[PDB]
Amino acid sequence: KEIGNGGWDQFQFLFFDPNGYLYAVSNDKLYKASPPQSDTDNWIARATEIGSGGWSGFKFLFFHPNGYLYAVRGQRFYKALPPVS
Amino acid sequence: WMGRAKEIGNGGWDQFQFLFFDPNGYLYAVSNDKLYKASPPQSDTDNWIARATEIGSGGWSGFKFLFFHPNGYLYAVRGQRFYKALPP
Amino acid sequence: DSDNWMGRAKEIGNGGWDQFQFLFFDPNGYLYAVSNDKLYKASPPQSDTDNWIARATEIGSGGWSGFKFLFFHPNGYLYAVRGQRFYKALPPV
Amino acid sequence: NWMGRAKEIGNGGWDQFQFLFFDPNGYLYAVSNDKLYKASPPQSDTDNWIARATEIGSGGWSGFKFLFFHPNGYLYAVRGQRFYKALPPVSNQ
Amino acid sequence: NWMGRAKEIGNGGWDQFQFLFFDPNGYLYAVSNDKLYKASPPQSDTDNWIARATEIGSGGWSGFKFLFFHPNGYLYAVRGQRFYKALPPVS
Amino acid sequence: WMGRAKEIGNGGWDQFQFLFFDPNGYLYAVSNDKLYKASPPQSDTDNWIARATEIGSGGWSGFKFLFFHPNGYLYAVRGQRFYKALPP
Amino acid sequence: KEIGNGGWDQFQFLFFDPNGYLYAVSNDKLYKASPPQSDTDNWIARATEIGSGGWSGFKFLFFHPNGYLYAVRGQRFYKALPPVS
Amino acid sequence: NWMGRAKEIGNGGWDQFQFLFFDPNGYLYAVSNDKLYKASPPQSDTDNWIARATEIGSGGWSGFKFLFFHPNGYLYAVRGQRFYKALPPVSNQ
Amino acid sequence: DSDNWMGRAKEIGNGGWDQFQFLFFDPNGYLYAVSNDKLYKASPPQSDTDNWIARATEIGSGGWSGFKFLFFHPNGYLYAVRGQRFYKALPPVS
Amino acid sequence: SDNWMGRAKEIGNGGWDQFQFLFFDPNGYLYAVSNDKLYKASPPQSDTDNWIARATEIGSGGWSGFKFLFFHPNGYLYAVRGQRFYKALPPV
Ligand SMILES: CC(=O)N[C@H]1C(=O)O[C@H](CO)[C@@H](O)[C@@H]1O
Ligand SMILES: CC(=O)N[C@H]1C(=O)O[C@H](CO)[C@@H](O)[C@@H]1O
Ligand SMILES: CC(=O)N[C@H]1C(=O)O[C@H](CO)[C@@H](O)[C@@H]1O
Ligand SMILES: CC(=O)N[C@H]1C(=O)O[C@H](CO)[C@@H](O)[C@@H]1O
Ligand SMILES: CC(=O)N[C@H]1C(=O)O[C@H](CO)[C@@H](O)[C@@H]1O
Ligand SMILES: CC(=O)N[C@H]1C(=O)O[C@H](CO)[C@@H](O)[C@@H]1O
Ligand SMILES: CC(=O)N[C@H]1C(=O)O[C@H](CO)[C@@H](O)[C@@H]1O
Ligand SMILES: CC(=O)N[C@H]1C(=O)O[C@H](CO)[C@@H](O)[C@@H]1O
Ligand SMILES: CC(=O)N[C@H]1C(=O)O[C@H](CO)[C@@H](O)[C@@H]1O
Repeated sequence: KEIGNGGWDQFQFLFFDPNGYLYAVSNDKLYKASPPQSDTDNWIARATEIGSGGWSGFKFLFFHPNGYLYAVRGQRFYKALPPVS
Repeated sequence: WMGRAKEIGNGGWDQFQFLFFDPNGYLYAVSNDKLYKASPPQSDTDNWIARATEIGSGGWSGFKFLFFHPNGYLYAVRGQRFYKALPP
Repeated sequence: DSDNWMGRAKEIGNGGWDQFQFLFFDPNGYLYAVSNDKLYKASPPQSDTDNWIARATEIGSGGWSGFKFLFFHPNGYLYAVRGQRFYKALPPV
Repeated sequence: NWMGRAKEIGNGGWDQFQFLFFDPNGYLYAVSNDKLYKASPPQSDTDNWIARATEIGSGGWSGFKFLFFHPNGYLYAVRGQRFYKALPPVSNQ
Repeated sequence: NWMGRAKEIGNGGWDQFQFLFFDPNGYLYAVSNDKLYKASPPQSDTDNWIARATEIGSGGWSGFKFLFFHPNGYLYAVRGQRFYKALPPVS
Repeated sequence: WMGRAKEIGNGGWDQFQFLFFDPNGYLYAVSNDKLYKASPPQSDTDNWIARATEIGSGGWSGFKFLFFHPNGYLYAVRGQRFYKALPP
Repeated sequence: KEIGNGGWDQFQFLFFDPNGYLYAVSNDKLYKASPPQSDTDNWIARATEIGSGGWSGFKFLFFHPNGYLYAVRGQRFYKALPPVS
Repeated sequence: NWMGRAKEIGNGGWDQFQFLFFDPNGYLYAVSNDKLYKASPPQSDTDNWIARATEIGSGGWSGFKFLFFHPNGYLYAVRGQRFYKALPPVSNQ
Repeated sequence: DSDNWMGRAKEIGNGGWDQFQFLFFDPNGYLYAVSNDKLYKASPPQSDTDNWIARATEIGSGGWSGFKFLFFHPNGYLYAVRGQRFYKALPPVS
Repeated sequence: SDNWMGRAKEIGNGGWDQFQFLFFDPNGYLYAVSNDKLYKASPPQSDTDNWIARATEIGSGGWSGFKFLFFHPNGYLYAVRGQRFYKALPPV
């Protein structure tokens, strides 16, 4: 989470930036601030894991602009589509 | 403008209470007290609503605003309180 | 509480913001507004004295009040609902 | 010779980063002291880059072995045994 | 497993590289014993990449901490504490 | 060189996004999404920005280049596009 | 305003001559040409008007290296600072 | 004395001009057929001045009654009832 | 406001001033003038009691009103168009 | 834009990316800042003019250090260092 308690239903619009700034129209005026009572984000906890086991053993791992995933392990060199899930 | 635009559904689109995107481009819709999620339709033969996945089974009609923070967190105004969490 | 949030926020606009049919962002941070059946685009105001509505370009000619939903996909596509019809394209220009 | 004809775009501190790479739009991304930073590349030695970067990650960014962009704008990351992907974050909140 | 179900495109020498990366058009760039090579990526183990690569960089290549392409084709680099950009070299 | 030089301001001067002259010698400055205009300052006691005239009110911080043609027109590059007009 | 469409931000430098030629650095090369989509200049439309009646009535009107404005109007001779606005 | 000891710095076409005067730097200014021309004075009969002059003004220069320089390098002009000043133009643009 | 400007200027001359075919300064501020076929030079006047034409040296005897243009370069050289021809030289001197 | 360049005159052909500043004084002299040095010389008129070779070094060190460096129409050089603003005739 409860992040505010009074008047929240009173805005005419209430919506975010692409950078997460909260915007609000109230009483014909317009406001910008970060939302009330935010938490630290932690991206990894919300990300899709797509592989599990040995991923840090690659000496390089990087994409071609065509979207294939290139990789070096030991002496060898691999391309496939990225893994998915 | 509607001239050059793909039509991507026909019935029902006006009976949604909210209708909007998460940062990933999945589509969200509230109807009949429920919250639905599926990727947007690309044309009229996609019974979007028939495939959507009911991520919220009741309670979703009370909302004054229902929308996404760009980090993926879902925000909600009910009555006069303001709420946030990851989507269910 | 909303009033003290509003207390510590920045007042970046001061009149004429109630009257828009729609007010939302594309993914590149431009602000769109529908008013008097028209569509408008421009940088958000950074302060009280920015006459945002004078400043803004009319990308959209008429009809715009007639959309039930009008909102942006993250890939920059404009999605709109009219009557019971769902549509999609790049934004007007 | 490349170095002699190169434009110098920053005069100190570049050594501190553990990753430094572009997304497909050419925003420059950086990990420093376990934090994640984003902004348009700098352009002269007086472009203080770190002081105008957005700190979009507050902690844990130094545990990754790889951190890099798919052309589709998704960020991929390897931590320990695991491989992950997600849109990059936009705020540390 | 991913490795299993993937194409092998190279078979030896691949860790001799200090840098190994793409430009926006898909040429493979590589640093190795202080030099910079460039050629279109390999396709199978039968392909001898370093034998068909152009040396485009003569010396000093391994002094960089970072070395990577901007989508617009400008090549960026950190050496020591300083930062640089410019069109890649070309032979 | 800063040996022989006149110091004509002491704060905020870095922090302008652009900083330049028209052909007549007025100084122009972009900061906080605004365009300011006033004759240059001749000393520290001159609060340039407090006197500058805000000849543009919002929209100014988008620009990759902002500069005068020597006949008095103001050229500007926003994103991909290139512009000119007499100054506001 | 519009005078240019794709690419205008590619350049490293983009600035004028004293004579109005536009210079440009792109991809490590320097170009000079007239800017695109120029208009005829018309100086009188942009000049500062400093006076408003009977100015053409003078037989002579000309400056001393002083900056004093000298003027003859039928048989009499005058000097003063030029007018201002 | 004067005509006999004078240097001849040009030999036809001088009659066409409606104004002809110096700016404080000593560049030569001329109006002819409603156009404004500017270049360093010529120096001999073979110095074809008008073929190397920049056409800095391309119309309405004939409607002026006076056109002259302040020592500070501003161009003053009288046209009809009105009086004006500005830096001289530098191109017909 | 041509009258407005005049009203507020020093009146520095009273009559005769309209007989001048040319009337201009050199780089140092000497005033030159042509009437009849003659060139006069002196320091400019500063009130109507100053009889300028009476203190000016005649520095040019005849031919002065044959010019279309007669004017000083900043470096002190004197330029003239006569007919279709153009000339420069140090001004004459008496 | 690509075709603006196509009809422009190419008057320089390598090494122009590296400057920190590249601007004109009111008399038409070109100034460039490179490797912490200020250079001055009339602009090339063609590809084969090795501009950086002929240019006179007129400022010996410090030149990369200004955030702005630019000319007033009356010929004065204005510069910004850190939080501070300056002006003087250019060096020589
Ligand atoms: C809201 C919704 O899901 N609408 C779709 C639906 O019901 O099936 C139709 C075809 O059967 C589509 O054209 C509709 O747009
Ligand atoms: C709707 C809109 O753009 N409103 C702006 C406006 O009209 O000018 C006021 C002062 O200029 C600003 O405070 C307003 O926010
Ligand atoms: C790491 C980073 O952003 N460094 C910039 C910085 O600290 O300011 C300096 C000058 O002010 C720049 O030259 C540095 O490159
Ligand atoms: C380093 C390596 O090849 N790891 C494989 C593995 O065994 O675990 C995952 C199963 O989800 C796969 O995605 C990986 O390819
Ligand atoms: C680094 C490099 O160029 N490696 C290739 C090479 O030496 O030729 C072999 C085929 O003979 C391949 O196994 C290698 O991938
Ligand atoms: C950018 C600007 O206008 N700066 C001036 C300012 O804020 O007032 C000071 C005196 O109080 C001056 O010395 C500053 O240079
Ligand atoms: C060859 C030559 O002298 N031509 C005449 C001419 O062409 O006009 C120039 C400018 O009017 C003058 O200097 C010359 O008088
Ligand atoms: C051309 C000339 O010299 N005019 C003066 C003159 O003739 O004597 C008058 C009485 O002294 C003056 O007032 C005149 O300005
Ligand atoms: C900065 C500079 O002067 N570059 C010039 C240079 O180095 O010589 C080349 C041929 O000599 C020219 O094409 C370049 O423009």
